[PDB]
Amino acid sequence: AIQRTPKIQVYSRHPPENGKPNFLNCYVSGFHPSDIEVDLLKNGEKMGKVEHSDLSFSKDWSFYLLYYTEFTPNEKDEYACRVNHVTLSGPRTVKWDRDM
Amino acid sequence: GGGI
Amino acid sequence: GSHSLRYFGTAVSRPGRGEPRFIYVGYVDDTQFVRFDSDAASPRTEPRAPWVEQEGPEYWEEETRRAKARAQTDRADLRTLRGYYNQSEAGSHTLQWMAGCDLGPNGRLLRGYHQSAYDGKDYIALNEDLRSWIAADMAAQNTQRKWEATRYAERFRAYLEGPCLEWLRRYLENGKETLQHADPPKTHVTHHPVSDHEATLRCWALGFYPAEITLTWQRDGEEQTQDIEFVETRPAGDGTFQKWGAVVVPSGEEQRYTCHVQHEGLPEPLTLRWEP
Ligand code: NA
Ligand code: NA
Ligand code: NA
Ligand code: NA
Ligand code: NA
Repeated sequence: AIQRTPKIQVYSRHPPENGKPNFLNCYVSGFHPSDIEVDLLKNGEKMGKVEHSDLSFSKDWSFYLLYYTEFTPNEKDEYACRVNHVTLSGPRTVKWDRDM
Repeated sequence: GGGI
Repeated sequence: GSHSLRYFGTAVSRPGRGEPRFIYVGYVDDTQFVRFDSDAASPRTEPRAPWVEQEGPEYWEEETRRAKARAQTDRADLRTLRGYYNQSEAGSHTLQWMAGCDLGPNGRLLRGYHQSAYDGKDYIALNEDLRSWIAADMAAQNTQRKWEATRYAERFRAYLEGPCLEWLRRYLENGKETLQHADPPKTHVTHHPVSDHEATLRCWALGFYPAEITLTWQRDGEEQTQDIEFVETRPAGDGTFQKWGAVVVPSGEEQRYTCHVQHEGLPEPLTLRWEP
């Protein structure tokens, strides 16, 4: 067997503009086994209405999933992605950075 | 396959 | 182009809590078009791309039949594998498979695939010649002997040589307006000061399809391997992909640096720079 720690990227579908509706993405990839908990956070609070892709995997058999939800960025709100996985000791949180 |  | 039809499957045992979870997906090139998820009340193989929705009731009946037969066998296989490796009755295990065909620019079978993995490790794969198997260990060697005994390689090759390609051509035609359209990357370079004497140049490629892309940095025409970060190509969520590459440079020397992007949607390799 082999267990793999998820990679995590948080980003928007389109270049962000304050007041312009968009999609907030959390891409978890390269993990194994497949059970995983992914939350999108708005000012630290869990967002509802988060959907995700169907479970798939890459050539090394590690899984990837896209989690996404509608959002409208503004100058005041902070966004993050919080991930739990058997390989992780406690949740791992990655803050959204508008330049990445 | 039809059975591993 | 050189297109592909491929199916992927994940089966996860849940011992003591019922049946395994089976999640199967199908792709043409980098575009998903069907799924089957055993965790619905009456699970069905379902469309996930608009251009397959036109297939009639019989298609969906047969693909649901196929999915359920596959799940039946995956169930049995998870059982078998637990025995092969003398593993405990407790504890979840994962079986994965993948199979499909590549259509060659000459309209014939270019390559075939049929591979399986257990708990994240290669288990057994069809050789590139499509005539024989490659077994990772002594347990997979037992599978290999059974699949030779039922002449599975020849039977699966007939699927690859015929219907796999037939259906792939039909999908490519029905979705030609998206599947056969190479969406070029929209590209630009952003500039982010890191200190009073250094700054990060980040080169963006956005909205491209298919996923294959190259994006590199050069300084005075030489490939840059220091002071860099590249992110792996990632889905935008709309069917296209993103990638970026960043380099930390001395302030005032930005114009020595060029980003180089190559993609099926770009007639020439693209050379870009930061444009204040
Ligand atoms: Na989950
Ligand atoms: Na954990
Ligand atoms: Na092409
Ligand atoms: Na396209
Ligand atoms: Na090109």
